[PDB]
Amino acid sequence: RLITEAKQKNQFYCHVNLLVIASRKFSGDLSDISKHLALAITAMQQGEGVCRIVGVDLAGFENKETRASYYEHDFKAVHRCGLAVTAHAGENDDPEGIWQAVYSLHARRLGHALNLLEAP
Amino acid sequence: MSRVLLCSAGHSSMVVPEAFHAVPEGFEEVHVFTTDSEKFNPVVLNDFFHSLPNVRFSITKCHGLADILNERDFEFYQEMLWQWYLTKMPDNELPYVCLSGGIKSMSASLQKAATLFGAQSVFHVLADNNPRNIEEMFDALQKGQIHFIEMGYEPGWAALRRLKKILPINEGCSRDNFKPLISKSIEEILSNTGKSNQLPFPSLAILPPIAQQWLQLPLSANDGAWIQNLPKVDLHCHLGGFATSGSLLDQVRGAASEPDLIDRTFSPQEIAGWPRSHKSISLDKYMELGNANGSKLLKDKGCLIRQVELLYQSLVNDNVAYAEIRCSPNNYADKNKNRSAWVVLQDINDTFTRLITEAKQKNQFYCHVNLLVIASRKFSGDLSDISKHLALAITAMQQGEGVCRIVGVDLAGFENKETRASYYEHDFKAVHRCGLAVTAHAGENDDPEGIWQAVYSLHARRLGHALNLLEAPDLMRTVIERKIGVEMCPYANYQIKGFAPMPNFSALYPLKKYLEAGILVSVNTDNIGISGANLSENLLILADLCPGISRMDVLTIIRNSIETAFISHDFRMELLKFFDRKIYDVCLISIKN
Amino acid sequence: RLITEAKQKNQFYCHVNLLVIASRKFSGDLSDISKHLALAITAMQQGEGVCRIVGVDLAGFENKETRASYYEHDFKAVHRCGLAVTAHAGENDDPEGIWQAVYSLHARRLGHALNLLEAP
Ligand SMILES: [Mg+2]
Repeated sequence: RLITEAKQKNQFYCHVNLLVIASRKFSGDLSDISKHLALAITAMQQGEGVCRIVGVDLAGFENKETRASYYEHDFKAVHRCGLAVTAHAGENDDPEGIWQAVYSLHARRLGHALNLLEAP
Repeated sequence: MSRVLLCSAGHSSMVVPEAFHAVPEGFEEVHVFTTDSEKFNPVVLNDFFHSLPNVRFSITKCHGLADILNERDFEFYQEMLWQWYLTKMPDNELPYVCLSGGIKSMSASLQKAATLFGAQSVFHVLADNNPRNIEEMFDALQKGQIHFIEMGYEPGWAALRRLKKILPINEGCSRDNFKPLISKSIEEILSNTGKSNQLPFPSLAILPPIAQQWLQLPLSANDGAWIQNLPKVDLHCHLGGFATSGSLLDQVRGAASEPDLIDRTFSPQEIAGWPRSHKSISLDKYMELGNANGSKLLKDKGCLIRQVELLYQSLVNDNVAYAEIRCSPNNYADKNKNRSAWVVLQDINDTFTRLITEAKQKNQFYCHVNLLVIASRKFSGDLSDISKHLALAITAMQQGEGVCRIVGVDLAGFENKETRASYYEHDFKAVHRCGLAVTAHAGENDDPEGIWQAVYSLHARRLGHALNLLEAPDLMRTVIERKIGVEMCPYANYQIKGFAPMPNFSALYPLKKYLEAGILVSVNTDNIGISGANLSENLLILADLCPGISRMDVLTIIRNSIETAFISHDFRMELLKFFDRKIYDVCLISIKN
Repeated sequence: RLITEAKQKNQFYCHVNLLVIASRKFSGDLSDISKHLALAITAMQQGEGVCRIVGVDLAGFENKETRASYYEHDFKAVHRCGLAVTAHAGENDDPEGIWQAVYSLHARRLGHALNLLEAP
């Protein structure tokens, strides 16, 4: 509604898309990730409307043994259905974690990762 | 260094002597165009210029016309004036041209001609008293009454000059036979963000707007010269198919170390109309046509070196600035002469390195070449050869130092579903971890699922052929968003599958769709010798395979080819810089023809 | 060259073959193991020469951090080309480590393992 109203005034507007973030909860119930992702695959199917869902965020791992390949069983779906993912392998993670994230999650983008220099 | 003065007049015949003194440095050549108006007296200008024999004066009269009255008179005058401007043009330097004489029509036409074909300094003569007697302009010059005004330098277009040879210099003619190529231009200038901001090579924004729209024109068969002069990139080329018949085959055979070990009795069977086949052919005969070469003849080391040198020379001849070659080191190895696959690859690497170094040392045009270790399927074929090839590629990359380098691996051969890419997904872990690149050829006749495994299990950055992608919309979506290049050979697929205008065919080339969708398509040659067509011919044939394609989609294709090559970043910047400068010069000089 | 010189004079000579040791790092540039394996395969592919490459060594810190349950899928490659593999699980190791070094790495030869008495 906001985008349509701004465009009707023919002034300068800002296109905006949402990315549903996976839960940052390793503890508690683990079905939260599944319901979040299944919500995403449904949300992308609205179709109409200037605004859209176009990807998910994979933040939620605490840089511990979780890494990013633990949740890998659940991500064969979003790529098959045409969505996108976004890792957040920043904080304090070794190069191996970013490597396995980018080569199993196949993240089109990547969050932070400031210490990438030490891994040519 | 002589300037040519061009002028025209309808009632003021005396502007030329005034314009003669525009610059105190002295003017050399003056030429005037005028209709058949009986009012004009050339005698006054003749006696004025007889005072300076060093200046050569030409009087050109528009035969059959005295004044513009209607459409036909205007177009006739315009054609003859353009022909005269083309004829009197100095072949090196832009001229000095004035347009004070003549009514608005001739002045505007001369101004448009100058803006098209260029002029060193176009200007206007400002006469306050409009002198009629000979002495008066000299008096004004002494006083300073006569004023000269110019709007600035006007380069015009760089290379449209060989039209004076395209149209022979002929003075005896009429308006019945004129050339509507300038009106064809006029129509093309603004006839048609499909092509506005799709401009690659940001230096492409410097050419005059006539060029900036000329590139948008549909491609034609007569574009061979520009395509040949255009630097190109080939990313899917099989070395085992460069020399297949004729002079190349004779040369490679004669350079063999052991002539007795080769046979000169078998030749591939000719196909009527080859390369433009009238009937689609199966794959088996396509590989059979290359039976004269391959492994039965390339085992010899001298044959290897001769073939590599000949291929490099042909690539340089085709103005190719960068290419990646596909070679099977194991297919040419021979343990009897201690010719291992590694030895073959090392020989090919040193040969290419020496060739490119020699070419660069003389500061000539050199085609940078990188290798591709094809992991031949070998359906059963002692399947450990796959791991052998992977290890060989890994260690070849690990060799490291050098200018010519192995950059990736390719898997192909026996494309049928029995040898799909859903088998060796577990072996490719090491080759991907060490740092190599992956290419997977699949999709000519395979299911729409094998591509998904290839892109998402092997993480292949390039897809061979995949001609049937148009029937899998989700595959289009994922390929487009993941920025996965598609290398695809026009003429080879035309000969194998068949597309319009193939007789008794309805299937159309999915190229144009692949471009407008946004797939990073890169045109390649596959097997030069078997197909009998280089990169230039492959680009040229697109006008028949994909009608309505423009001359700028090929530039976008080449940009995609640069983007999808498994190369380092800094080398990419250097390649883009050199390539865009070269393209700019090529399009500045091209349409001359 | 040395063995050929020794044999040409008809004197006692010592035939020797080389083993490529896959040095254990487990800290950085983990692709070094794959590089070593590829180098060993290409080295044995030389074929000619009385002195050649016959096997690889899985030496290094034989602790639990680098047991045999890590790279067996990559060792499928070296085993495909008919190359012998020598393991080393003899210092500060438990019986199950020796066990799946034998049965997953399929080490045709085993190193050390002094405490094999306690595992009948
Ligand atoms: Mg091919």
